[PDB]
Amino acid sequence: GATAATFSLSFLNSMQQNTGANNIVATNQNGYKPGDLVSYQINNDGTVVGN
Amino acid sequence: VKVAGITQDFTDGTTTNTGRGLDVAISQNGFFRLVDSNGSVFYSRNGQFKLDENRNLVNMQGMQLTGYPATGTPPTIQQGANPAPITIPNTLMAAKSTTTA
Amino acid sequence: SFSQAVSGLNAAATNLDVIGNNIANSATYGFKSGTASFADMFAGSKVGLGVKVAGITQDFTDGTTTNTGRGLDVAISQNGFFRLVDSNGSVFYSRNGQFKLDENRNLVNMQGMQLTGYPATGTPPTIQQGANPAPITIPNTLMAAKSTTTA
Amino acid sequence: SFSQAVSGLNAAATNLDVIGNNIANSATYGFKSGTASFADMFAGSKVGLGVKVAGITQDFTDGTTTNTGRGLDVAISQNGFFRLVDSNGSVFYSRNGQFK
Amino acid sequence: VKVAGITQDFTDGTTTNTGRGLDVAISQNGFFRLVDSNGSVFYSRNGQFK
Amino acid sequence: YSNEQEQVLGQIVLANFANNEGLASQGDNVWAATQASGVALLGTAGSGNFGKLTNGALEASNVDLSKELVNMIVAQRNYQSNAQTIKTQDQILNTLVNL
Amino acid sequence: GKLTNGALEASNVDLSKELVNMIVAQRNYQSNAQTIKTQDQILNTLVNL
Amino acid sequence: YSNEQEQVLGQIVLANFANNEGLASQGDNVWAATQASGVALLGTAGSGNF
Amino acid sequence: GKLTNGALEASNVDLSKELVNMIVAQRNYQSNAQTIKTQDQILNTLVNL
Amino acid sequence: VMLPDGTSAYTRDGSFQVDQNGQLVTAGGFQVQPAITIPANALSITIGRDGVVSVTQQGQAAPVQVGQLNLTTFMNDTGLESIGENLYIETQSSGAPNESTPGL
Repeated sequence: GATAATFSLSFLNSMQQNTGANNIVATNQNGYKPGDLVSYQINNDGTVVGN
Repeated sequence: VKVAGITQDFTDGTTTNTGRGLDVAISQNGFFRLVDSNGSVFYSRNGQFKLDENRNLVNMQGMQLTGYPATGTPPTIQQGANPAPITIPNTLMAAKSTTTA
Repeated sequence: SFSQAVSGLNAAATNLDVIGNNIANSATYGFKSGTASFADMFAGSKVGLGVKVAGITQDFTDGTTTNTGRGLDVAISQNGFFRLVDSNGSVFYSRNGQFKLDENRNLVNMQGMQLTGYPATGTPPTIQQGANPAPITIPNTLMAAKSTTTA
Repeated sequence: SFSQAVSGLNAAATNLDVIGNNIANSATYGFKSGTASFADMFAGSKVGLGVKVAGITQDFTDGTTTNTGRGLDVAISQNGFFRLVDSNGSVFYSRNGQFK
Repeated sequence: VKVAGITQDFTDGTTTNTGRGLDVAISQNGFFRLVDSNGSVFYSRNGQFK
Repeated sequence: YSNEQEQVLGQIVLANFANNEGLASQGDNVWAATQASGVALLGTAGSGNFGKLTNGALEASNVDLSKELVNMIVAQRNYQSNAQTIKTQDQILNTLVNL
Repeated sequence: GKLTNGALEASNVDLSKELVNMIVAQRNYQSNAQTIKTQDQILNTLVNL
Repeated sequence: YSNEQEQVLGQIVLANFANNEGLASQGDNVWAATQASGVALLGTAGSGNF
Repeated sequence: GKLTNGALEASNVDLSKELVNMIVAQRNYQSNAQTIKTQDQILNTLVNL
Repeated sequence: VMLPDGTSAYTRDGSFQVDQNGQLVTAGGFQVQPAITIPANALSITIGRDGVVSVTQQGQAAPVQVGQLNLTTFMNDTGLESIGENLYIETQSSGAPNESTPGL
């Protein structure tokens, strides 16, 4: 019953040449599942980052 | 004779490792900015920072470390915002519906 | 005048006492080293009245995990604290894993504080996490038989 | 304070005595090694008053079973304790199985 | 000047092991209650009993 | 048990604090919760912010004696320097009194 | 557990572990003695004032 | 005892005071109750404030 | 208690703890002598005045 | 602090004791305002930087506040008249007593 995710999927930078075989180089997406605090740190430049 | 004044010697000291993740030191110039419970603003070079009961970053005496906060989703350092006490919340981080792939 | 060097001497004595305590606990499972924190004591005048001991900070870093081969030695890697209860019901926390099975069949440490945890209820017993922690006990109570309901 | 150093020295001496006693009993049928358990004694202040020995814990792990060829020596495996009585009726327990 | 008072420092001392079964040490707060031959009530932290 | 059947009797709970350094040591290598340490967050091992348990093993202390035997030297020197300052102030007061 | 006839159960003391623990405990004892010496020198310094 | 049976013979009582300082020391590492210290509150070791 | 034949009961004196106690008592004695010396100096000032 | 006459004196010495009733008094036996009462079964007394007095009881998961210690300031400090026992009283040259929280 949750709202389906509508997203823009892009195949940019892809290429078709005489490679070894059809293979995926990389995949990325900006969504994530719920997560709870695990750790925290103070970076070299001063930013406080929670993992 | 008259005591003209008391001059501090602001030379960098030795940096000794301790292994604590909340422990940080300043090399070269620069001061940590702290805020008292009454709102008075102070500056200190000591780097013994610990997390208090209310999830704020405070030193030994209880003065809150201050800095640029993060706003937005994803949050970003607001360089144009006034410094605010640093807080490390333990609140649940919600999910983001996928937008670009 | 005198109070300046008096405070300095007191701070040095406290630091030496902390170091001696750390050394005396060289081999003590679940012990965390301590370090004294010092601060200035300026009061109006710029002469720097003295120094004071702001407190004692523990170093909550994991120690070495040494194998002993017993089945009641359990070590907490990374963060976490064992929860214990005394005879008054006060709640305490400790990183020690030297638990012994006492005469009443409870899991207690060397000093006798009872280890706490989520109990098991029902048939078949399962851990019900909605309840408050209770002392863990291991009875010899024979296990009764279960007539078959599904084959 | 002298108390912390004295307590640490006493604990180290106790541990060393336990180790020496274990060494002296390397060849002793029915012997179980011992280990001292230490605890700190913080009392009100944060200075760490010292250390104390919370007790001495046995190691009840079965030793190696060595044949001797005599019929009156019985070795015990897994859990269990041999039951004996003295001349006054008191009850005692032992893992040593050298009988006559 | 005038001596305002003579105040004690009731902080717990170190607990030193001796090995006598009749010796008792008090942790935290509390006092041992004693009576002499005259029935007077006294309080003491000294735990060397015989 | 002897009927080749296992039964659970309890699950060890683990507590984590917002401020570990705020815990008050009560001796017997045991800590006590305090307001500075915050309220204890209870949970199970291996979930959330709780590490896993190693069975059959004991966690030793984190005291490094090489480092401590060094420190002690530094603290002795600082203490003796402070005593030197004390004796200097003593000689000062003696000088002023002898007038 | 069952009984083994014609056999005796030896001690479970391993000599190597005992020797290593003896070495470590000796070092700890000497460290504590060094602490005692430190306190001795501190008290001597204060008395000599 | 020798009949593998044990017999409780008493329980040591502990005293706590509202003002530990107001106690007037009588020597012999022994204290005496005083109006400043208030009446002694009796209890058992390891319970309550004891 | 039980009697053991062919054996003698040695003393229960441990040398290490006794040496440490000797050191502590020496320090206490020196501090007390320092107090005595302090009192000797106050009466001198008053007598001289 | 409250004198036996019911009038208010002002002291800077901070060595406080507890009387037989459980209240906070000055080491000279004079009861310091505001009335801050320490209970019988108190384990540890915590007085904060702002004068908030709290105690922790056995079996109670939270510390309990038993009062609030305030500081009195005068526009002219010298004019206060000493009555002994480390106590000053207010005169007409010492202005008027201004109660304030310790940090305000």
